[PDB]
This record gives sequence, structure tokens and C-alpha cells, in this order.
Amino acid sequence: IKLYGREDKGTGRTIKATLPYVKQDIPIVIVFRALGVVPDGEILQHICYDENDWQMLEMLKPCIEEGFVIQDKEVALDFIGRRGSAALGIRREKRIQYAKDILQKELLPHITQEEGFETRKTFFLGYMVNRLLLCALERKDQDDRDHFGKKRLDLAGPLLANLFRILFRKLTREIYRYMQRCIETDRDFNLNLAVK
Amino acid sequence: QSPWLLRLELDRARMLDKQLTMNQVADKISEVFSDDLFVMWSEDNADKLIIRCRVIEEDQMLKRIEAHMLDLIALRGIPGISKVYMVKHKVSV
Amino acid sequence: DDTITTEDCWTVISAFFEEKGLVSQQLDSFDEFMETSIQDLVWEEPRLILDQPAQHDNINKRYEIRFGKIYLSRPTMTEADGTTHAMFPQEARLRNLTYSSPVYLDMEKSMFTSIDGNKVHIGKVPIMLRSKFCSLRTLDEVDLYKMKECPYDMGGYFVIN
Amino acid sequence: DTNPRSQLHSVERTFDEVIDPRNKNRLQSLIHPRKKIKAVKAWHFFPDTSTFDQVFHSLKFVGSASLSKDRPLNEQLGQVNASILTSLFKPIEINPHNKWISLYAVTDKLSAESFRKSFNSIKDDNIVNRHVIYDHIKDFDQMFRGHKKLFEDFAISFDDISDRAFFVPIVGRLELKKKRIVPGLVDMVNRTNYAHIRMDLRNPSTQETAIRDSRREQYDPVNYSSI
Amino acid sequence: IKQKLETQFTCLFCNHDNSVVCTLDKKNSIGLLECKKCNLSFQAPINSLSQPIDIYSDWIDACE
Amino acid sequence: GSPSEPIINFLEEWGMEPLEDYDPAQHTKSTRIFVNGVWTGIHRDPSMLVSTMRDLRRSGAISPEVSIIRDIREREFKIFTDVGRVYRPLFIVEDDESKDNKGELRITKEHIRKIQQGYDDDVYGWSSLVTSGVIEYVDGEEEETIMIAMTPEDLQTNDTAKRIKPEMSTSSHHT
Amino acid sequence: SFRFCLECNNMLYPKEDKENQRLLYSCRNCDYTELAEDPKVYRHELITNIGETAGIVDDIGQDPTLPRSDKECPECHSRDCVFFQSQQRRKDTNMTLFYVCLNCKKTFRDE
Amino acid sequence: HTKSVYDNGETLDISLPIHPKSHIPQGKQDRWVVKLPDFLDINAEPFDPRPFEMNVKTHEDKNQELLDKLIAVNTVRWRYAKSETGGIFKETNSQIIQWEDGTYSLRVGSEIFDMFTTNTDDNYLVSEHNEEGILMTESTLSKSVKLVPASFQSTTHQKLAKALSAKQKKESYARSVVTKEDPEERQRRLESQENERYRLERRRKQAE
Amino acid sequence: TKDDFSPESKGFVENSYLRGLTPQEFFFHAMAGREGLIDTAVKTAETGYIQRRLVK
Ligand SMILES: [Zn+2]
Ligand SMILES: [Zn+2]
Ligand SMILES: [Zn+2]
Repeated sequence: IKLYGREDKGTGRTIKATLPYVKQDIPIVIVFRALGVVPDGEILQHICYDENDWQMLEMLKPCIEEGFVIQDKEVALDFIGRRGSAALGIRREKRIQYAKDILQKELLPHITQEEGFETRKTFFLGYMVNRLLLCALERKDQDDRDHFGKKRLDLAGPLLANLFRILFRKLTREIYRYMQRCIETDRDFNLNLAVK
Repeated sequence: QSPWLLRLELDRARMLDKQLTMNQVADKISEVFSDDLFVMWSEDNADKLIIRCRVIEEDQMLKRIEAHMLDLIALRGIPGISKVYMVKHKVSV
Repeated sequence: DDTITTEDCWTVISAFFEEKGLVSQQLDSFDEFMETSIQDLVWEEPRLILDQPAQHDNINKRYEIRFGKIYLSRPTMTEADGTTHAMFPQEARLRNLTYSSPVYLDMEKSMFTSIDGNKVHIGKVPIMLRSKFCSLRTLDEVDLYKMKECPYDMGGYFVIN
Repeated sequence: DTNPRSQLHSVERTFDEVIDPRNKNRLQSLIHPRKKIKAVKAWHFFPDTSTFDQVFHSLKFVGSASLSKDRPLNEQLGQVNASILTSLFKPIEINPHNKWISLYAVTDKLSAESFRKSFNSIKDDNIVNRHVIYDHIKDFDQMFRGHKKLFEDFAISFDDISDRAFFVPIVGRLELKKKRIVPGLVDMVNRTNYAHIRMDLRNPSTQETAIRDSRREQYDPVNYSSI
Repeated sequence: IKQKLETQFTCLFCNHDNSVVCTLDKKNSIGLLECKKCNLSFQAPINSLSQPIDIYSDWIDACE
Repeated sequence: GSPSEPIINFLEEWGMEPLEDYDPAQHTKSTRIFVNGVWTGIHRDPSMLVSTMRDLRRSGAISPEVSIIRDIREREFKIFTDVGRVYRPLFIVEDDESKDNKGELRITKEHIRKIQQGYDDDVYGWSSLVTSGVIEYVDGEEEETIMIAMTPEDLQTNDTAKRIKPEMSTSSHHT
Repeated sequence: SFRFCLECNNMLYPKEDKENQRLLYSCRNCDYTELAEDPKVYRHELITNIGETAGIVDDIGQDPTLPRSDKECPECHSRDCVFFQSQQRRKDTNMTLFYVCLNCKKTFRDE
Repeated sequence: HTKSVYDNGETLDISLPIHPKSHIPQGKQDRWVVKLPDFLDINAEPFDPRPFEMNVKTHEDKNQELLDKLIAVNTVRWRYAKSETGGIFKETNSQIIQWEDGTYSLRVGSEIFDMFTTNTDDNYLVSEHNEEGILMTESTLSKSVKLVPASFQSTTHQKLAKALSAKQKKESYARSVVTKEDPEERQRRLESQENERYRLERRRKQAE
Repeated sequence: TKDDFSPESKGFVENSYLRGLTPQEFFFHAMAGREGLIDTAVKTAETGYIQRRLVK
């Protein structure tokens, strides 16, 4: 979630969000509406948690002004679907379905994977934007990259698990290719020959 | 003219520290802006030092004018010289 | 009660090293891997599917295979003459062998049709020494000496070639 | 305690140790394990017989759909209001993709009060024909979440005179958000809902009453089984 | 200011590829797609955030 | 690595309210609850919750390598069961004000004698110490919220050859 | 502070009537218009002190890593308190202390 | 001034059948929604001791059996109690206890679970009429109530802690086996059989 | 404790090598030594490149 615009430069300080399988960045208001919360007041309710802080509201104002052009969920999803790096010429309904797929899955997968569970995704998006604003308004120091409680160590277990995942996927693809070749001959394969 | 008003509150302590006069700032604004903006300024004795302005949908235009004014109004000094220090030099004569 | 001296702290540290040892993280990670991770990786994508809408009387045929349980064994050595025997790390070190064990997977095949399977060997996984799946885990001090293994050796490594 | 006899004995032990709410001395005998605070009042926990046949859903408004936030709507419907407590909801679905809920209420305070009083006093077999007219107010977008278990949620109502507490099952939760109607679809919108709906109060038919009693027979068979 | 860009879109009348040019004028909020072979012209309104993909999708929706 | 499902069950049992029932205007003082980096709910009495979670972990109900972190300043309560976290053990000081043993180590000479014998007086090793609540593991992230004495002599308040210890006079008292 | 629309929850932008000479907050997504109470359309603080004492929580007395003093409370005159420096972390920030009592839990200075 | 969209005036003459209620709220149409914890279950059915005894299930997994035992002994139940005067009365094993501070607690047997109430706005209870496809409101859900165990020493909390601690201790998916021959024997023997049948099929096709 | 600006809290070693360091002083001294080693092993390549360009 990038925060474009330098201090006293670049006019408005818009907040654009990078999304997977999307060729160009997207303002936070449009994706927020795409998730299914249109009113701007509720977007501010999700993002901010204390109404008296006028500075963060002022910093969110350019994003609201930029996103005012979009006002409906479906047009927001369509706008997501045009830039989704898919094959050119896809129809509008299929574009909207592709946007729904790329929004439900692959957008914060660690939260959830099922349909109609995007409320938690909206709350987490508000949390991320709140953290970005808190750091941008000099209220907190930037995160320590070298902090050791934010690091993890991979022992023999995880390394061998990643290696075995790659090798097993290769073996499964080989089994698939051999099965496709064998179905041409139409024989009751022993299945002890496909496995290498 | 327009109903929109633009007044800015300036810190008295740092304005006196830089040894500046309100009339000087008013003349600088008048020179850079000709008669496009009407300007008034509170006197020295005021409790809070203020200087207003009035233009002669224009809220965003006034916002851009205020941002431009804050950005590039040079009161005095050589541009590029951010800070100046006084130093004592031991010289053999 | 009574106060706790520095000697009590060293007693507690001795208890720690008596329970854990110095290479416990390696062995615990490898044991977790062998015990659960292989099965979970196999069950990540448990279904290969092939379909064929044959028209040559429309018969929509789906061919699919399921992956079942993972079976592991103790490491074994297969000779050129065809015989097999249990392998130990000293022999693998001396003869430049790999200390590894076979892995077996249950594949179940079904033949779906609409008109409108035993243990397969999938490979050999190298075994970490002194882990739960190593032959030296059980051996006591005397048989460890008979197997030409040093009792001060701690394990936590693999023997490849 | 894996013995079924032991489990049964524990069940009867729990059943027998119920404290009489009228017994003030035994109520004061009971002490909070952590707070160490004596008990004041007690209520029996019982299920509801007359409501198990019906289907109950917990309905909530999400975000700006709050009635308190909508000040002109709240002022029009009254600043608890009987109009809110007697409102009607009409789910209409043109297609699977497009769906909304229609809300109706009684603008008049006297008619709503009379209807609420008549509805809350149904204990006899005489119901007056209250031809109450409901006026449409607003429409909202809806989503539904289903409960895997039957009694996942339950609402508790109290009864001070009998010292009881009646609970009802909750089938699912309905969430509503404000919906802005597209200007290009107002022509089809005008042909879906209605400006007024008239509600007539009539005595239930014998066959429907028998069906509801048969549905209630699952819970209470002593007083409702057909003979 | 009119902006003329060469696009790799496919015309649905002539079927020739890489013969689609997008001309958008942000001042008048309009966007013109012209086929270098068919000489057909498609007009659709554009917004401040418009991109040639927007006009291309609008043309696809208009065609069907 | 440990499963997070029992953690969520314990949290939901002790009064945690999900996100769908959360209003930021109403909850201007509630604590956000994270589990493995996932915001799962909120709570309004974080002190009782963190006390209950820590007591459960010290008793062996929750795995000892689970992280329990309370950020009072940011109003957050984070829990980690992830794999790859580096931890170390420490003695536990009885911090309960209502207890008589306040400010003193939980481990006594009885524990040391049991460790030396090797069994309890109706195997007694390191794990017995860990699940008895006298020792616990902390990782680098949980270390930011605790106060550690360097030596057991530091728990109670002019030679030219002996090294000099810090005064630590900035605080009137230390807990 | 800015108000929101009471009917469609969008932002209420200020608007000026040429004929009536009044400041009105109007929603651009509808025809709703409400009369403004104050003429303060916008305010920008070049040098600000907000967030210096705003970072305060009601449970800060349960933190064991905070130092404890014996400064006198102005309200209830307690003998125990917990102090800390400014929560704002800019380069110009002062090193003054904020004290929190363990009974009334208010933030007070030493000057 | 947002003009009213609907002005046709069309009206439906729909009449709803309503049944008398066994109870009526007094003074306030308020109800409290309570989330059901895992350790608590609701048994609306009347308690029948003989089927209850005959349907006790025993499993090898100690944790599952302990969880079933805890939820069964903690299940809210009711049964018919024969009065000494010859009448029949409804008897329950669950009660609600209010302390001096005003808080409420749900009591089943000797177990006591505290209630935490959170005020909720614009939350109501409705009754669904599927045969007519409309929803009829019932009352207002002012407060949401969560059930919390009273203390550590409560048997329910200890059983839950024991079950959840021992549930994650059992973890063993891979099953050991003994290899008596070279694993690749199946592969080579099936390659030999396939080559033999390929040669036979090729000879038959050349002879066909 | 939090917000401690005393000399011992921020890396002042008041003992000598003969007297012996405390664990906090030991860790701070190790941090400083690590700084020294990194600085040498990082500036060597820049110095070598400058010397080569000067010679050429
Ligand atoms: Zn063409
Ligand atoms: Zn509006
Ligand atoms: Zn005080």
C-alpha cells in the first residue's frame, strides 16, 4: 500500500494499493468499494478509530476526492477487472467474475479463503491504512528491519518440506503426462509404471 | 472580489528573532502579487500577530494560492544558504 | 523456604542439558518433517483428474486417482546380486552409500463414467542420524560400540555418498 | 466417570439440586466462587412452546443503515416506537444477482399503538379485524449467514411474575446495508414493490393450526399430540 | 489535449490485428477508437482516470 | 509449530467478540486481538484475558512455545504459534500483589532437591519444571514487555578488586 | 472536523450561494444541503503539538517496564506515580516528562 | 428534498394467521442474544432417562469421550415433574443468578457461568413466514451476552483445558512398515510384463 | 526500565579489564567491537578500488 506524493509536492497525497495480478496500482477508496462498502463515511470508520484526529482525515481527503468518480460496487469491480492482466477482450460479466476471484483469493489469503467473508478483509485493510498513516504523520518510528523477534529460522524440516513439495509436484506432472499418453493406447495401466 | 477570506497566524517569537517587520512582509506580498490580492496586516501591538488577505468555485483556487504563498515567498537572504553560523578564527598577523 | 544459590542454577542448567542435549532442534525439526509434513504435502493436492467426453453414444468418462497413506521404513541396502539387508551409518560411510529409506504411497484408482491400488514406491528420503527414524536411536551403549559408532557422536547430519 | 449409570446419576443429581427462587434463604446461601457475592434474585430457565413452530432470524443493520443515524427517517418514524416494533419486511428477488429487502411501517402513532396492543394481548380466541395499512420507507441490500447447529444463538426473554426465562432458537443472521438505486433501473424498481400494504387480522385456520401443533409435537408431545 | 496511441487490439469487423488506434481527448472528456483498415470510428465518454483499456472495454460492450 | 485452533477456542470461551460485532465508534477502548498476524476479534478486559492465557500456558494447557504478547501502548494483544521462533528460558518471579511471595522466585530448594533425586515425592526433569510454572520460554518479541533481573541477588535491595554493579536509581521501586 | 450526509453518508463539501451569500454544506451525490454553523472552512498547522499527550491509555499503570516515581499528584495527592517522555517521535520533540497517577490516572507535568 | 419513488398506491390484501403466545413480556420488549459456547449445549427435548442411558457412546479417543461427557453433563435440559397433588409440572435444571452488582450468571447444576453484556443498537428479532415470503418482527435485541467460566477451579474449565491440551499432543500420521525386498522390483517386473505384452500385441497386429 | 538515559543504561563501562565487566557492559562492548570489524571489512574494498583508479 504505497503513499504517493512528497511533502509539499505532487498536489494531493493519494494512497494507491498494489494488488496481485493487476498491472497498475489502485486507489484505496476504489478497492474498498469493490470489497462491498460504498459510503465514504464507513470507509473512514474502517480506517480511522478516533474522529477527533483531523490530521489523518485531512490526509485521507485527497483519496476520497480521487475515488469520488466511482460510486458503485459493480463498476469498482469492473475497474479492477480491466487491469487484471488477463487475456484482452474478455466480456464485462467475465471481467467482474475475474475481479471477484482475484479479490476473494490471493488478496490477503492468510485471513480467509471462502466467499462472503470480506468484512475481516475490509477491517484488515483499514488497519494497514491506519498503520501507514500513523507512521506517515511522524507519530511512530518506522519498523526495525533488524529486530530479531520479527525473524524466523528454517531448520531441516521446512527446507526439506519445500524441496519435497517441488519434487512431488514434478512427479505428479510426470504421472499426468504418462496417463495422458497411455489413454491413447487405452490400457489398464498398473500405475506402478507412471511413478518415477 | 470574493467572500472567501485567507488569514494566517505567524509566530511572534521567531518573527522577532529573524528581525523582520510586518510592513516588509506586506510589501513582499504586494510586489509578488500586484493588485490581484487585497492585503491587510495587524499592527505590532496586537496580542496575536495576523495578516489577512482577500481575492479580487474558488475555494480550491484559494487553497492553491495559500500553498504557493507558503512555499515560495522569500522575505530576505541569499537563496540556497539554508543556515549561517558565526565562527571565531585565530589568525597570526 | 531457603534461598537459591548459583549451584542451584547450575543444577537447573544440568537438568536442561540432560533433557534436551545440544542438537535437539535439528532432530526435532526432522522428526516433525518425517512424521507429518510428508503426509500433509501429499494431501495438499490429493486428486489428479482426467476427463474424456468420448464421442466415437455420448459417454462422459472421468478418470481420477487419489493419494492415501504414507508408509516409511528403516533404511535398507540393496546389493548387485539382488539381496537386501538393514543398513547402518558406518557401512554407508565406508562404502560411500547414501543413508536413506524408501517411501511408499497408497494410490487408489477409480473409473467414473456418466452417459449424458496399493503401496507405490515414490522415492528414498535421506535419514538424519540419531533421529526417531534412525537405526542408532534404539541401540544402547554396548551395541553402539559393536556397530563402530562413537557414543560421543550426537547426530543431526545426513550421510550422502 | 465413563459409566453410563454414573452419567445418569450425575444428571439426576444436577436435576435435584435446583434452588427454589422463592426460597430467599437458600438463594442467599449460594455464593459466587470468585466474586464472593451473595445472590439477590433468581429465574427459571425454560424453553418456549408457542414459538418453536415459527422461524426466527436475528436481523441487524450494518453501517449507515442504522435508524438512529438516519435522523430524518427516525424523525418521520418517531423519536421504543411502536412503528419500529411492528414493522414489516418483504424480501423480493428478481434474479439471483439482484436482491433487496422492502421495509414497511405505520406512520400513524395511534394505529401502530392499537396494532401493537392487540398483537401483544393475544391470549383468547377473539381477534378484531384491524385493517392496518403499511407504508414503504426504504430498501436495503441483504446478505445471509446460516448456522450449522440449530441452537447456535438464542434470545432470552424474562417473566418476573412466574420467575421464568423463555428462550427461542435463532436460525440465521441477516445483515442489511444501504442501497443506492441506479437511475437507469427506476422503471423496473417502480414495478416491483408497492406504495401501501394492508394487513388484515384473522383467526388462524383449523388446518394451519393443526400443522403448527404437529410441528410443535417434536418438542412437547404431552399437551399437543394428536388423538 | 488529444492523445493518439497505437494499440494491439483486434477489430471485430475486419478481423485484422494490430490495427487499432486509441485517440482520447481529456479536455472534452471523449475517446475515439479508429480502425486503420475498416476506417470505423467509436466514441465513448472518458473520465479523469481513463486508460485505453477503458475505451476498449466500452467498445466491446457496445459491440455486444 | 502448534495449531492455532485451541487458542481461538480458549479466546472465544473467555469473552472475545468477533469482528462482525465490532463498531469502532462504540469500541473506543477495546483491545484488538491478533492470532498469528490475523486480526480475529476484540476484547474490553485484556488484563483478565492475558492473565488467564499466561496461567494456562504455565500449567501446560497451552504449549510452552506459544507467544503471549500484550502491547498496552498500542492496545493490541498478539499471539504466535508460528514455526521458527527463537526462544530462551527464564525463571518466573511471583508478581501477584495479593500473594505473600511477591517479588521472589517461584523455584525453591524443594524443586532443586526433586531435580537431584529424579522423581517427585508423590521422572522429574526440565519439562516438570516448565509445566509447574517456575520456568517459561520467551522469544524476542515477548521480551519487549517483561522486566528481567540479571541475578537472583538483584531481587532484594569499597573493594578495589571486585566489579561494580549498576545502581538503577532512576526508579523508586522495581517489580 | 467534517460532517457527513445524513441520507447517503457521503462527505458534505462546503458551498457558497451567490444570491443568498451563505455558507452551506452540500453533498455532491444528492440535493441535500445543510446550513453551516462556523466559517472555519480549513485550518493548517505548520507547527503542531497534537499527539504529544494524546498517546495515553487507561491501563498504562499495569506496565511493569515503566519507571515509578514519588512525585505528588495534583488531584488526590497520591505518593506513587508512573512517568514517561513524549510519545511523539520527531527530531524536535522535547524531553519533558508526563506523570500518571495510580488512582485518578490523569496526565500532569512538573512545571 | 428526495421525492418518494413509489406513488402507484397499489395494495395487497394479505391476511396473516397469528397464534396466541404462552407468555408476554412486561414493561419492555427486550431480549438478550446469547452465543452458545462449545462446552454448553441446548436439549429442548424432554429428558428421558432410559434412552439417555441406552445411547451413551464410548470411543477409543479419550479426548472426544471426555468432551462428550462434559457437554452431556453440562447440557441444559428439562423434564416433567409429577407434583405431589397429582398434577404435572415442567422442571428444569438451569437457573439464572443475579448478584448484588447487577450482573447476571447462568447456572446449570453446581456450575456457574458469568454473563458479559454489550449494548447493541438497531438489532431486532423477526419471525420468518416462508409460505408468504415476508418477515414479521418480534422484539428488540438490545444487548449481546457472552458466557464466560467463573473461575479456574470450575470443573468445566479444567476439563476443557485438559481436553485441548491432550488433543494437540496426539500427532502421528505416517505408519511404519518393513521392506523385505528391493522396492524397484515391482517397477522392473511390470516393465518386463508390459514389454512381453507389447511384443505379443505387435505380433498379433502384424498377423492380423 | 523504559526511558533511561543514565550512563550505565546506554553503554558506559565503569569497570576496568582487571576488575571485570558486567553482562550488560559485556554485550555493549561486543556491539562496539562488531562495529569495528564490520567497518574494517567493508571499507577495505572501497580503498582498494580508489587506489587502483589512482594508479591507472
Ligand atoms: Zn477493422
Ligand atoms: Zn448526500
Ligand atoms: Zn492521582
